[PDB]
Amino acid sequence: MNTVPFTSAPIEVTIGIDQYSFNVKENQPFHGIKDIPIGHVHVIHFQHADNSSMRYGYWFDCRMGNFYIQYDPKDGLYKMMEERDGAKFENIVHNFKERQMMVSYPKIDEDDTWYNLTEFVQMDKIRKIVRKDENQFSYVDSSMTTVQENELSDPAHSLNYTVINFKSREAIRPGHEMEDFLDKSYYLNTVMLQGIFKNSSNYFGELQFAFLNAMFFGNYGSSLQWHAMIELICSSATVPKHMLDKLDEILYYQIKTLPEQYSDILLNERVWNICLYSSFQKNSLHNTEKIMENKYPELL
Amino acid sequence: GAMNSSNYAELFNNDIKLFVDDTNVYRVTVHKTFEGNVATKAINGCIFTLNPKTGHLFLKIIHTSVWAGQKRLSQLAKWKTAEEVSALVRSLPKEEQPKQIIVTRKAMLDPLEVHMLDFPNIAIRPTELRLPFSAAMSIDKLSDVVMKATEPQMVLFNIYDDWLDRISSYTAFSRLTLLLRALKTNEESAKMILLSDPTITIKSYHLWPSFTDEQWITIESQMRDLILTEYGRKYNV
Repeated sequence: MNTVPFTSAPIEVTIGIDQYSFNVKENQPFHGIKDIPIGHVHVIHFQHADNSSMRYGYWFDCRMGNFYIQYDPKDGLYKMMEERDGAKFENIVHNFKERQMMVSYPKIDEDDTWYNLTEFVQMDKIRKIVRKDENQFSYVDSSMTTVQENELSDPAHSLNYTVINFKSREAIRPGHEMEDFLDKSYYLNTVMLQGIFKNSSNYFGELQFAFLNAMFFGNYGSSLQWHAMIELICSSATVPKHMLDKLDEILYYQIKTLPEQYSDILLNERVWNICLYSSFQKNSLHNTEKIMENKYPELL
Repeated sequence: GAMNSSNYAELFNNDIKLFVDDTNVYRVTVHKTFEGNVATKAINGCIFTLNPKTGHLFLKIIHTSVWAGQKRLSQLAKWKTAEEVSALVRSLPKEEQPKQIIVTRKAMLDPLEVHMLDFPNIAIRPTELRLPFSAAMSIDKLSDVVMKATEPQMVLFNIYDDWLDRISSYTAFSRLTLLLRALKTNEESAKMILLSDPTITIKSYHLWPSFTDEQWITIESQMRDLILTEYGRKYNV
């Protein structure tokens, strides 16, 4: 179990940690989150009471350092920082627990939700998508653009998702135009898996990171990335059987965790009807199909 | 963007552009088999690729052999169209390659775009216009050369004959589409109008009769009247 202390809570904010969240009041005695499970990535995020625009947050892994939160009144936002002085840090953490001013990461023991949403998310791959190598944690917010979006403007603040483009030379072998566009198998398996991602777990990890960014920040470009990576599999006639089964699990938990009221902007009607009903893989997402039909029949 | 009645005059500027109509690429007759099931028999088709400014027509004859042993042919026809259109661009000197290709049917956008990936600066565009290019095979000389073909073959025409020696491309294209519209709506009557007079012939290197200017007026008026008569009939108006 790990702890992320907060120096203070100067402004009213809804704090999220993974899929959980809490309301904290302006200058309420709040000094962090304890009992955070080691072994997974985590995301601590914020929404000020005074600005329902811009959700922001920090992805992190407790095994990579001692991290804490401190409000910055010049920049006006909660910042994540690393404490290098292990003694000083256990000392702050210990005193705040003694004074019981910390909330407990509220995990039900039956629940694998967070594991299932992050199975393949690695902190090291996150740090290549959110390039900022002076820090061990990664900032994301609602407004950050992706690289592909920047091609159609500040690169330091870009989400460097792997670029997928179905109408591109990369995706289409000369001479196999019709074949490669109707059956993306070569683009998925040779170009993307073997070539760029190296294996399905990196692909999956980026797919899951994309979703969570869409979900926790409403990041539009992440939503785009997530649907593209689903679409690329569903439109491939030849997919490793282990990938299809794991994809159905991954999507199931994503759809299951999505807030009901956000299904309109966060689910792309076309991609889903194609994956579930038209594509090669229409019959291979049994769990995902069933939860989509019983929870969002309108969308289909 | 899409082409419609607003930006109609863009066709006749000096930006090279081609129209591509795929309606006659995959052509079948339907018939009954001995056991009473239905079966198709394909006949030769054509891609209709037209520069509306100059009248030049790149008629690519599509020989039935291309379908041999293929499935989902109506889908394949679109991909073969795009392949043949791409090769035509590639075969043309740079200064002659088009800046835009306008497909008459939106289903050709993806196939052409994918085949044109090597030419990212050629804009592939749909149209909302209802152009009558499917009636090209009502033009006797065009149908003749398609039906006689024994092999894939490219045949070149000027679909305006020599009209441009006397009229603008704007006017030439309005005549062409009026004639094709008439042919589309009532071919027998349209053809009757064009040929009633045996003393106005078609030059061997031409597609349409050698009408004088006054006679084109009468013909255009007769085609107009035909199209409106047939419209009343369709909608009992």
